[PDB]
Amino acid sequence: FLDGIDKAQEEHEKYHSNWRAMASDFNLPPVVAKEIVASCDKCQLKGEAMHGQVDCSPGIWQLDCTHLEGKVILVAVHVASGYIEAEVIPAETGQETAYFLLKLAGRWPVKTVHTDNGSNFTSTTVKAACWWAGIKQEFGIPYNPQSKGVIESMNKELKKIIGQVRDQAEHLKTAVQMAVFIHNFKRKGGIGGYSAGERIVDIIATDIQTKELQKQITKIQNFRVYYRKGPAKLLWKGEGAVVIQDNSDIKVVPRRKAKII
Amino acid sequence: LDGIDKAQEEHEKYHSNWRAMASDFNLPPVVAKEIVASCDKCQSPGIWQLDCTHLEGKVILVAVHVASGYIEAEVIPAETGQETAYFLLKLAGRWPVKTVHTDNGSNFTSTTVKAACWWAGIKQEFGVIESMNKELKKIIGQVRDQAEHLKTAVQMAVFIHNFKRKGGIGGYSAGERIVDIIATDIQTKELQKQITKIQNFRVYYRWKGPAKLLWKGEGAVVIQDNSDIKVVPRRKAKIIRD
Amino acid sequence: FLDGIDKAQEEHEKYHSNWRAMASDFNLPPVVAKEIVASCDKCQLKGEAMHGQVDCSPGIWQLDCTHLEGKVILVAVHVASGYIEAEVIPAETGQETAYFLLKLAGRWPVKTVHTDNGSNFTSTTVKAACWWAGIKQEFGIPYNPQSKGVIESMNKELKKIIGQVRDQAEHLKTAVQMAVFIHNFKRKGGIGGYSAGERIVDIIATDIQTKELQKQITKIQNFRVYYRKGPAKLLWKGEGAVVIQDNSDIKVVPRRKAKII
Amino acid sequence: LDGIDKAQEEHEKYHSNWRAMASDFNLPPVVAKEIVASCDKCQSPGIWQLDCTHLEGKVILVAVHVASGYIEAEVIPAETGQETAYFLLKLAGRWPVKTVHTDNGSNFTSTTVKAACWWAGIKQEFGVIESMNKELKKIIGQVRDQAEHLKTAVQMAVFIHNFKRKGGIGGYSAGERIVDIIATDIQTKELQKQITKIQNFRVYYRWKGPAKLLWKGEGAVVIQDNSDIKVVPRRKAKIIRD
Amino acid sequence: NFRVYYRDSRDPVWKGPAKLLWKGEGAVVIQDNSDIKVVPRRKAKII
Amino acid sequence: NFRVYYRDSRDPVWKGPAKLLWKGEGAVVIQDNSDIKVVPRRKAKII
Amino acid sequence: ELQKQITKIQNFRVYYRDSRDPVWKGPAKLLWKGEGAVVIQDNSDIKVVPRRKAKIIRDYGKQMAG
Amino acid sequence: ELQKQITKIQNFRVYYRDSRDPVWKGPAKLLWKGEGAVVIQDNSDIKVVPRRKAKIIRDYGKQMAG
DNA sequence: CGGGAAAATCTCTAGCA
DNA sequence: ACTGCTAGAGATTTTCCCG
DNA sequence: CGGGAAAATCTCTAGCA
DNA sequence: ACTGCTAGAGATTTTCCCG
Ligand SMILES: C[C@@H]1CCO[C@H]2Cn3cc(C(=O)NCc4ccc(F)cc4F)c(=O)c(O)c3C(=O)N12
Ligand SMILES: C[C@@H]1CCO[C@H]2Cn3cc(C(=O)NCc4ccc(F)cc4F)c(=O)c(O)c3C(=O)N12
Ligand SMILES: [Mg+2]
Ligand SMILES: [Mg+2]
Ligand SMILES: [Zn+2]
Ligand SMILES: [Zn+2]
Repeated sequence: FLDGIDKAQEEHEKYHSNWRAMASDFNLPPVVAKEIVASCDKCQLKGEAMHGQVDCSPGIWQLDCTHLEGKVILVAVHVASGYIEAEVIPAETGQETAYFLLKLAGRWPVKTVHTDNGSNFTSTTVKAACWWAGIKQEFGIPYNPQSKGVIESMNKELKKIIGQVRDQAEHLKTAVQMAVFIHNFKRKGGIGGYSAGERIVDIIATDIQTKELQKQITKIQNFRVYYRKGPAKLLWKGEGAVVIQDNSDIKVVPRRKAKII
Repeated sequence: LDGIDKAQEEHEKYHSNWRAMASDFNLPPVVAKEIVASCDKCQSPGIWQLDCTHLEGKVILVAVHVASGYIEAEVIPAETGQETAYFLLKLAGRWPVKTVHTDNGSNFTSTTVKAACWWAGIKQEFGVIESMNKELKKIIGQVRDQAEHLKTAVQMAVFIHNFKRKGGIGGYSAGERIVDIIATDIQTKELQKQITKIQNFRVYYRWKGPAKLLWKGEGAVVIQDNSDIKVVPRRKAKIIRD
Repeated sequence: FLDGIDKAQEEHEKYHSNWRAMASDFNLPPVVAKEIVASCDKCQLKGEAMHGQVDCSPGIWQLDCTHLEGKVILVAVHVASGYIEAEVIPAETGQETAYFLLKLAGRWPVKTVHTDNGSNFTSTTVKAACWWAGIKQEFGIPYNPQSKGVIESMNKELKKIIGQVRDQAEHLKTAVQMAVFIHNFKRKGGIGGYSAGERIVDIIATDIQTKELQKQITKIQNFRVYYRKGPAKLLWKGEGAVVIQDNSDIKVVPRRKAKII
Repeated sequence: LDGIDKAQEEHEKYHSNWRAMASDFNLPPVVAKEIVASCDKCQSPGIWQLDCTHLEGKVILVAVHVASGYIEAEVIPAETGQETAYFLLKLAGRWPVKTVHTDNGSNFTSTTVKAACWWAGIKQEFGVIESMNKELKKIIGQVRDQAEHLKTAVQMAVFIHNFKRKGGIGGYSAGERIVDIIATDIQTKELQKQITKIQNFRVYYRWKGPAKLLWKGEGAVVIQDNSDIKVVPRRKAKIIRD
Repeated sequence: NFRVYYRDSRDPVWKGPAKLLWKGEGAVVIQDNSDIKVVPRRKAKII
Repeated sequence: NFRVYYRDSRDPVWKGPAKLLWKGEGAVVIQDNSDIKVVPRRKAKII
Repeated sequence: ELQKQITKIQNFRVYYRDSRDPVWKGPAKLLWKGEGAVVIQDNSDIKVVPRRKAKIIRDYGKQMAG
Repeated sequence: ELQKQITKIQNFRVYYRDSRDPVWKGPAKLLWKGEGAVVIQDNSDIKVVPRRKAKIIRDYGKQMAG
């Protein structure tokens, strides 16, 4: 195919044909044509077609600012549950964001906050507030709103609800608080058929309960399991299978070839 | 199924509530609730207390969840009805508030607060509060130097009180206690919903007279009749709505 | 449920709860809660989640204008094949669009053109050109780019190719013509593993060939089929089934209960 | 499969090309092509003609596809190399142009046209053209009154010539004829590609000597050996690359 | 008869209810106040 | 070693090739000219 | 006479879509062509498809490769 | 003692996602919880899921409806 | 009838004012 | 009474190749 | 074991600077 | 070394109800 390879390369240096065109027109194997395309710097103009997945630990909160009727609304969401908080703030300053986050931390167990690189979220005042409250700040990839999709979606949802209750309030702060109330306690759905408040209560209570229960189980049930190795710690034996943890690797093995001491 | 009679014996002797019976004997909550409701020998989460604190010439509105002692306190620009209504609306949007107790002040009586409570479905009624309001002042005195403005110090004190102070029987914090209490109330509300849904049915078994349905399992039907709980096969019972 | 219905209606007039919330909180059947939500004018804020499908007859062309480096490019696409034409025009006027469409009609069998409501496409000159050339103009729903998705996508594609060949030309018109060449004859894919030019040639030739072949078949094969009715025209008998056309309704019937005369 | 010998008999007597044999006897095109290529007794779509026409003080560049007589004509502002190169690039992007014949004019010889042809892979060589160029002028005279400018009249005449004038053996139009011719050339190119791909293989059957592969079917393998075409079972033959 | 709630054209606010005059695959024709309009089925809800 | 071609941030023009320093699920860390950058895997291609 | 034309018209391939399925279905076998509808044979299933939703080709690459 | 706690921890429900599947998988059975990983039992299949991809609830509606 | 390799198909995303 | 699509990058499923 | 009806799940889209 | 999501509208698949 060598001569065909030279003709294909010369043709691609002019037209930048895709691999199918050069495979058809020069009798090339598909791998050769794909290699010719992949060696061209001018043809790499597309990324892989997939999305990532945001973290969903019970302590993760996503914060954003939205705008409505010339007013600024600072909105935080609990990723696990969909529970929201929202405040109409006079300006997008570090002081207001720091106050909002400090008040949020004193009402729920906030561990990390996920925000974009807006000037209010990256101020030294917000940094000091997070340091005092023991909150870890996570700005992801700059100018990548998808990394905050949850809060972004909540923005949409929040504004939608405001459009339904704006006539019941005389001021936008009242309508925002009404919308927060309605989203948190008057809309049911999701994993458990819950509202956001019910779901967040379930998430936090489950976290503490399971942590204490597993602490008790590990304190009482102490065993060493040998499979195929060293003294791996027993995690869960049952249903003809043993889940163990050998060298920071939680692995599942069949009940066979496993001795428990 | 096999533990129903054991559950009745346990309640007759030890008088255990339905949750303990359902945990120990593995019964559906409706059956244990009806067992404990059949003993004539036998027979709060949604209440908050509001108050105002004056410190350094500024007004702090403090709401205490009394079942847990959970404090939500905000510095407000003026002691007016609008600020109180806004604070109550925020509180109701954050937590399931059903009742608030106030000291019949001018701000707590205004029509704006009444309208906010009516919209949010909150009932208004005119030493936990004092104890928590004094502990909050103590913490504010401790952490005043760490902040410039009073509002930041108040929120820092609220954070410390809710999550950094621990005590009681189990050594939990106010936040932990309030999540436990609210979860228990959610369970209570779901059980009440299940009982209300089930109560509109009647069962004919073996046919005998009308009977009260308790549980509709996969291969069994637990009913009550003549103050006695019996489990019958699904095919042997007919359920109608009345 | 009547009392529960009044409580649910009163609660929804304030919070506008979704059907699940009112079903849970008022012991309502799901249909009753859904009816309560569906009777609220303030809750109808979402359309059905589907897309339409554009026409794909062999005579359909989609025309659009795109902009690049301050220049205007008028781009037409043949929907069936993906074959494109593109011209750099001095201005977005009715004269230029009419000239472009008249030249396109004289080179390919253009039957209908699908354009948006831009001022150049809705001018009286373009209307007169289409009337003379026997072209039917189809503006769809105003401000609905999806109805022209094909041409819109081609815009993207065209610009992409231009970005790969802009360094080989000194003027944008030359680069545009190079991009048209590359798209039409140097990119293979789609249904038949074709290029756009090969595919359009196949589409047009297949159209004429099948039309003449079916004309001959219908001229020679004349039969009347009675099924279950009147004298339905026979379309295709074979494989234990008969396709017929009774009263402008082409229907398939089993070979049983069908007599051919 | 059964019609191979009948195909050889038909070509020996009637001397039919491979397409007719493949249509009548249902053979893969490679087998019929090799049948017609084995008869030593036995043994255009991509060419265009360019010209310029001067009318009413303006220059019209006319390209004629001679296999069909298909006209593509545009009024150009000036008879320069840049305009000719732009016209050729448009033509090559619209149709599969491989050869253009020009009358060795100043514009057709310029380096810009040479560069455009080199980029587009067009070969340049220095009574169809005259006949079509006179018919175009006749149609322009007919339709001049229907338009104000000359370019619009020229495009109207091109439309009428390509799609509204019919003639020849089958009564087709120039557009119809050019699509048929280009489709036939696409078929020719695909058959050539298939033959080129297949020719790099050798087959051992029944083992006999090396043989030329023709077709690789689902349950048969058609090969040639000693100027005779035979079909052998897939399991009975081994194919290697040399 | 049907009720149609629609979003007409680059306007985020939803209108309705409107009478459904015609239904097709991908679009509908509505009469919202002596004003016949054509709306994509993506931007409409029929009850 | 790998070659990375990426679109960095609100810039339609693609850069590259860059050395891949780290690969994760949903993003990558690239060094394009003594300039360490983090790019979503939607905006990158690794060869 | 007729059988040859019928086989020829059955030699054409059809790609089509359904009213609510956005993906294109494979090369069905053409059985009948009309002004508005096309009758096709896809995987032992005889269907009637709108002409607006059908791309009818021959596929000259496959025709030359038996 | 231990068996009661193990049954209680198995009473919890887990919703999870895989590294490249955007849809949420149903309420698996919790078997073990750790700092970084969770061991679950979904449809006779024992899996290890990152803690970052797991929502662990109890579902109080189902607990009250046996 | 069966593994390894290759071809084919499925899934999914950006960009198109 | 009109209507999202298209080309490429991985990932997974199907087919082929010779035992 | 089986139709009709209802509940549950799947598919898919706009909007979020 | 970090990462689209969410709630609602149809459409289709599963389960339940009483013979
Ligand atoms: C100046 C700060 C810091 C740097 O970036 C800018 C610009 N920006 C743009 C969007 C935005 O594009 N929303 C539409 C959207 C698109 C896709 C998606 F997945 C999610 C979406 F919300 C925001 O929401 C947002 O907060 C910002 C912002 O805050 N800033
Ligand atoms: C003044 C004329 C007449 C009336 O409408 C305006 C505005 N407009 C907007 C886009 C546009 O939104 N492209 C992005 C896009 C979004 C979604 C999708 F499915 C396809 C897409 F291309 C166009 O392409 C376009 O030609 C126009 C236009 O021409 N006009
Ligand atoms: Mg945002
Ligand atoms: Mg456009
Ligand atoms: Zn290239
Ligand atoms: Zn409503």
